[PDB]
Amino acid sequence: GTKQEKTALNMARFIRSQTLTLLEKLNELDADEQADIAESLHDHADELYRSVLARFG
Amino acid sequence: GTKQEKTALNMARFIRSQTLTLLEKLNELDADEQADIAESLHDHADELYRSVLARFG
Repeated sequence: GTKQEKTALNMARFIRSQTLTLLEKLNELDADEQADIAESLHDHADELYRSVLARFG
Repeated sequence: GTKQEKTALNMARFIRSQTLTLLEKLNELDADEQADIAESLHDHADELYRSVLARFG
């Protein structure tokens, strides 16, 4: 239903910003492999959020 | 330093469990494309956490 849909969109939005923050922390730490993986994680978090927005936005 | 490293590990652990929860919600909603993407997101969140654990664990 629309409230469950909105929970899921918000959580996708949230997760996308968390992964950006994690990217930033791993770059601040100069942890090169982990940063590269986190950067990919964030790109995928962004893909998920746009797709969830598209359907339930 | 070790406390910054531990912040980053915890946040990776957190993000991994959030993405599993998001996967579960999108499957509960029967939103097939978004679920497939979330499933991939979670696999990547798990890759990040293991790699961060490996380095800073």
